[PDB]
Amino acid sequence: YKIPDWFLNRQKDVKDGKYSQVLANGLDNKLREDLERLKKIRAHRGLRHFWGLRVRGQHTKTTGRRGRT
Amino acid sequence: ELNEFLTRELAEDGYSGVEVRVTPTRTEIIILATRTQNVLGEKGRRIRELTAVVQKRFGFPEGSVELYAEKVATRGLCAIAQAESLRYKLLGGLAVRRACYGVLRFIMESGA
Amino acid sequence: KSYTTPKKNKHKRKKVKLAVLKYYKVDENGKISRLRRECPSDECGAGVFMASHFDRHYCGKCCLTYCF
Amino acid sequence: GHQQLYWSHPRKFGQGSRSCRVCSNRHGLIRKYGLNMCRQCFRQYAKDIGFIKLD
Amino acid sequence: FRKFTYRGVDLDQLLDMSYEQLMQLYSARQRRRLSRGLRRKQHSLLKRLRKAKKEAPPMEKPEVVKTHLRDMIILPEMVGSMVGVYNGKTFNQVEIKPEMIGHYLGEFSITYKPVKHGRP
Amino acid sequence: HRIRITLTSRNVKSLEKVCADLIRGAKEKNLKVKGPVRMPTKTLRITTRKTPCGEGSKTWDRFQMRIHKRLIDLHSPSEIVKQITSISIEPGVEVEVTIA
Amino acid sequence: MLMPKKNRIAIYELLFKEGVMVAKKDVHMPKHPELADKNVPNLHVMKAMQSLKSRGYVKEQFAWRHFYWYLTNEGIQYLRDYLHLPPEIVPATLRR
RNA sequence: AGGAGUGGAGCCUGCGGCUUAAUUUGACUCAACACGGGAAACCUCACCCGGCCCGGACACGGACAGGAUUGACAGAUUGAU
RNA sequence: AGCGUGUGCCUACCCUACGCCGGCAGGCGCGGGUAACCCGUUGAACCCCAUUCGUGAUGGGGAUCGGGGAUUGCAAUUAUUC
Ligand SMILES: [Zn+2]
Repeated sequence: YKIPDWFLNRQKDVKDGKYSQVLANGLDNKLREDLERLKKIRAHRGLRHFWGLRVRGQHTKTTGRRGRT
Repeated sequence: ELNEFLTRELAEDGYSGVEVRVTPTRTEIIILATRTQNVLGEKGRRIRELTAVVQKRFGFPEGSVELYAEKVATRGLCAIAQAESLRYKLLGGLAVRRACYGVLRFIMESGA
Repeated sequence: KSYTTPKKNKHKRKKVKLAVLKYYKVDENGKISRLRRECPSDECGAGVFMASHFDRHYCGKCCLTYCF
Repeated sequence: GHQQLYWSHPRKFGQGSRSCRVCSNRHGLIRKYGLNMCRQCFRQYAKDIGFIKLD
Repeated sequence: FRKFTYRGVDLDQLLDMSYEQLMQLYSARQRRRLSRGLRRKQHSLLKRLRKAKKEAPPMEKPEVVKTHLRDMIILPEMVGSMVGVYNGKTFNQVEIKPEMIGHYLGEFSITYKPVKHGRP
Repeated sequence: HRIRITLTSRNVKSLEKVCADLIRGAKEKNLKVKGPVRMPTKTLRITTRKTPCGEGSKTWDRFQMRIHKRLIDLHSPSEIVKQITSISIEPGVEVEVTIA
Repeated sequence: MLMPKKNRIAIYELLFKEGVMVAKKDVHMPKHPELADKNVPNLHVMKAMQSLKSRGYVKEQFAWRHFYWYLTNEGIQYLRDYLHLPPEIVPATLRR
């Protein structure tokens, strides 16, 4: 129905390359398979999501106090 | 740069200050020092050496400049020259106090 | 001094004696016979030779390798 | 080659392209109006260049 | 067991296409690296490592070629190999999966060890 | 005849004295002369610290230069401009002569 | 330091023609400013003049980034024997 | 007497502590803690894992133009032709 | 509105008017300024006027984070930035 492709939230998916606007259960499923993909690929980002630390490269000594007990 | 270079060079001559002028094809610099027989070197050698140094280090057309030399009056009314004279008296090795009252007497008889 | 890590020595070039014997062959006739291929590059002269390897030759400071 | 490896880092940009013209230390430079000087040497020769204190 | 792909196409499908459309399939950051002039200034090391990865054994595990570089553009031409890149002290041996592409080999080797804590 | 003469210096007193010399020569030669147009001056504000190390109270300086410019437009041929430029030369003020 | 013959002797008649010369103190200087007709760096010039200093022919003074090298009369004699000249040619330093 | 506040919330920066092949160092109440003009991806770098160049001048004594050494190519090689 | 700033010894990083492409940051040409001359009458924000919202962790607050697209640079992964 003629919505521009750049406005959509998810573009160039790794499984098909098809542009698709995704919803609640779709975002939850896509986030958990992305987390599992990073865990299986064993990257630095995957280790950061597993450890619960900072992902985008920010400090932790001063801020982010409420990580755990 | 010119003032620091002449301060470093003529420390053993008694150098006070440089008088730079700007003129079409007569850009002249005057070095005011207490000694005239020692700034020129030997038959005008060191003045031409300094002229060549500034000539092809500062960046200038060759042959259009000349380095003058003159003596400053009232030697006891210049702070740089008297400090250099006390450095003369201290470099050979003397008591500091006799040199201090000596240069103070020189300042007082100069008219300060 | 003697450190923990070993050190390879520098390229100490071994001195070879009577090298001028091993440049030209001398017979009863006065005509010489060169034993090495000549470098035709203009950077070096016509008196220089090439290196003696087992597969192909090698020029001097020109560092040009010519095949067959 | 050591001669061709001696220039392997390009010094086009960054801090190392400029240096102090007096003390030759690449800390606290003044790139204002082509001084290319550190602050302490600029203080030592501020009135010699002509910078005075009025404000 | 399931079919692996990158943007809907296969590994051999990536193999038989050139860089001019490989960048069209890649993302925005990877395009500006590959489209910036000629790979000769500092990427002569990249070209020679790509030659060395094109050197191949007979039928076994391929050789490990440990490197001192971390900005490797992970291409489909080197999928299925063994490499350990330098992270300052040692070489972390990693096996190249088909999902390595779109990343860097320096991203797959951590520098700092996991930090533990005790009594202050 | 459309020659623009620009006078610029740092000390305003010597520049005012040489501008007085220019207008005195112009009135002596009995010809029309434009008055000295006074642009706003440009300031040289550099603010540096006082501590060479990182110890003590954070105090600063205020270094400043004033450059004053006053140009005279003269409706005379080039040789009079060259003669007046050749006379009365001091290192405090420079003379900028360039025909358009 | 292994110097080629031509560059060192070219430094020698540049020192002999005018008895004083300057050079900026920097290792990373691929080309001399004044002598740019042939590819000569600056570090060989500084090392050759330091050797001349240590064997006692020239003087040194350093202000910001530039070395100042001052010949002596016995240095002029050493240049006259090293360039192999008759003892009649005098450089312009001693000339008016 | 009052105004804005800080200290409580999230974020940036600095210090101590923990940790690290290394997380370089100085400054610890006014009178140190967005300070060293210090907003560091590489140079910065002074910290670490690693490898080459000498930038050991000048004198004394061993070796001399018949050579005292630098400059390199199919291939093992770090890291690099 | 007002302080200012704007093409470098080594040196290569200057300020932007004007017309196209694109939602966007940005992309090529036509130019001006070694400067009260050109950006520039620096059409700045706050503020003023008119709808929507209605005391609700709410169009408050925008931390955390996924994908995509551009510039700088030899190199951005431990997101440089937008
Ligand atoms: Zn040859």
